[PDB]
Amino acid sequence: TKGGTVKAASGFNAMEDAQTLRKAMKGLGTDEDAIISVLAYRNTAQRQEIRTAYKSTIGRDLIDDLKSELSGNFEQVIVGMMTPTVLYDVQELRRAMKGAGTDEGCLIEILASRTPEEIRRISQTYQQQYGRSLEDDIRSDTSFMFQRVLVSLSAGGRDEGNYLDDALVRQDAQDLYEAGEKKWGTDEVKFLTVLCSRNRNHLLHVFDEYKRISQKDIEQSIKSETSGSFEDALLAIVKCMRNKSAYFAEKLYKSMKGLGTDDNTLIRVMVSRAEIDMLDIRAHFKRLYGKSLYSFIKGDTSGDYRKVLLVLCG
Ligand SMILES: [Ca+2]
Repeated sequence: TKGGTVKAASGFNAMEDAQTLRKAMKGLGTDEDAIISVLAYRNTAQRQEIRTAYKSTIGRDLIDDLKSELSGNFEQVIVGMMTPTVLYDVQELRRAMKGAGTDEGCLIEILASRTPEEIRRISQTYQQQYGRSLEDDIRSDTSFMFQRVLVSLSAGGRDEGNYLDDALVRQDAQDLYEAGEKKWGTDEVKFLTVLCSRNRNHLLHVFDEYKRISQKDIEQSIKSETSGSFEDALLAIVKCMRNKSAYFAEKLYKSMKGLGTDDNTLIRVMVSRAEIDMLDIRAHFKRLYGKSLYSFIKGDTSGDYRKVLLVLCG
């Protein structure tokens, strides 16, 4: 509805930007403000043109220079901003799975929120970059019903388009109701099949019908009937089908509220959504939590890290 905070700059000069960035980094010390004033006011495509211009105008490599000059969370945001869109998702997935230990929250967030077309691009880029299957890595790094959900999302077999069959809607809702009657533990395969196979229009109709027949939101039933990462994956699917901007508002809230900060999630959401739907995310955040997103970031971060996140917020 409202769209991104970061837009293409109108008077963009890639050579001038390269000069500005080199001046900011040349010699002892850094003008971090100058780096933000350029990069946070260009879109991801424009940033790639600056990388090309920096090689031809400065005789140096921009990402290499920024990695050398910057540290910590600030470095992570800036390098992430500089990364092509699809590759950034690819790299986040790889980081989530590399070594023993698995960032399951990252896997859920990307695989439930991207469209099947985006997931296909991510899957192909991952394969090209690493010589590894995305699906095979997911299979190794997750288990049981959670694994099945993530493999399905990554394999891109969900029905597409918006064809609406009322009889099938009714059947799917009835099947989910029946799965909730069990005296023994839900029928988890049915949640898997419905939530991973059906098109969005169909699912929105199933959610409505499910509330009509059960008197509960499907989210409430998911929370009562399932647990662990599987529960989290099913909720993320439902939330992203209903309104992805709201889902991301919740993720930002969770990343900052309470004891500790999940900087990896904060950074990834702010970088990956700034150009897409940040104004909508802001609106939902305010409706949900009665505070501005800006003020959360302001109150929970500091330094140049805070400064760049606040520009990405608008
Ligand atoms: Ca320097």
